Amino acid sequence: DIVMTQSAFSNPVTLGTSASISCRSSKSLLHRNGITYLYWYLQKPGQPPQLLIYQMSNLASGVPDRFTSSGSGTDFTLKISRVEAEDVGVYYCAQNLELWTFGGGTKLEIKRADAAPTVSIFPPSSEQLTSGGASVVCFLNNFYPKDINVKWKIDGSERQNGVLNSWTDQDSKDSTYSMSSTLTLTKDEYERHNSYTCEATHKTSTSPIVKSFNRNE
Amino acid sequence: VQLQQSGAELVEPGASVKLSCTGSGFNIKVYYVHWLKQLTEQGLEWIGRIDPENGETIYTPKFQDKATLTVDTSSNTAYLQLSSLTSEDAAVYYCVSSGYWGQGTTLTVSSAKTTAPSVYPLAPVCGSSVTLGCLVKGYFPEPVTLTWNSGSLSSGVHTFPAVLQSDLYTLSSSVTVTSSTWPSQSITCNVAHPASSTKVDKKIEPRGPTIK
Repeated sequence: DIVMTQSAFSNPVTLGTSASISCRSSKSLLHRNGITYLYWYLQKPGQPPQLLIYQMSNLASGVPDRFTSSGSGTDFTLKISRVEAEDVGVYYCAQNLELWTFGGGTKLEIKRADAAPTVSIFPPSSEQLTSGGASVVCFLNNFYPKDINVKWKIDGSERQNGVLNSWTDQDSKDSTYSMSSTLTLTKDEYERHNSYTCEATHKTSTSPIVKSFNRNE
Repeated sequence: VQLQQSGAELVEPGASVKLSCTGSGFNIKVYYVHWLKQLTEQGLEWIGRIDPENGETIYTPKFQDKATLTVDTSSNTAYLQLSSLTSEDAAVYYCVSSGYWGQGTTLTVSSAKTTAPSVYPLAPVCGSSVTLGCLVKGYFPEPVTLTWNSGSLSSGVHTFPAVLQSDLYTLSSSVTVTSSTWPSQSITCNVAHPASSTKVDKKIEPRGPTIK
């Protein structure tokens, strides 16, 4: 068999600068006919992998000429002349000399200018309340870098239980991250308190971004 | 040209599954049909291939017994049967032929009950842009597909990965448009949960009527 090894680790690449992704094969990918059977694929979240390069030197149809690959027969690199926002995702090397095998993939992350999150608070829907539930949602949208902290306050008092946080994958257009914070309570528990607040702490400011509503209002 | 794969398969541990890959605008007749496995946040593993002319199969040694590849030229369908399912079999399975990839089937290995999602509109609280949301709560198994205005509304969308708690998933999505656009123009959350055959179109209504 042929094992394809890629480090899943790589440093975030500044937008518009060059990037290199390494791959090694346990046996040569060079065939006696002079062809190197090396493939590169890009996989975006929720999508199947997309072919970038076939047999090391060839671009798949419609693929930008910013992607090239070369190597020794056992050690290769995929070079991105200049990284663009749409390039984010997981890059895989693969070979078809001996059956088909893939590397473990390398996720490309982009470094861009720091951006404060746009914060929006949402009280429970009438439909959820009618069922006896009460989820309070806060979206912390289009920020950079990825690290962010959310703090919930019920009548001025911090609340940690029943909070669920979900981060999006890096945006393919502006290279930012977004996060959704959901505080789930019962309709009864929700109706026992008035003020609901979500505070976002990000490196763009020492002061948190505060979004609040009063259940009575 | 498309290779059709069901979005989800929920099978109890120890049982067997037969995953289907149906050619739509493509005839499974000459090209090898490849199957690949993708575990959560990991690589891609080639399981094997089937020659649809003679039914000859080649497997990766680790899939020799676990996997069985078949093809039905009359039904235009390739199949991947997996035996005695374990938690390690839970993954996304892709079928590939002539360079065409199927959308993948999310295989869940669990004895938990299929549950349709509750779909909640998130209208803003009572500047130049406005953020709307959709909360998709209490479903099982994965996945859910969410679109806004049947996919016509694609810019300014954030769909947050689902989180599992007490046998049920919850996901959300935000959409940001110009303040002048909504509520003047309709904004609808379209949620599909293939495992339960649920399709819900939820319109975002302003919390307070436009008249006050």
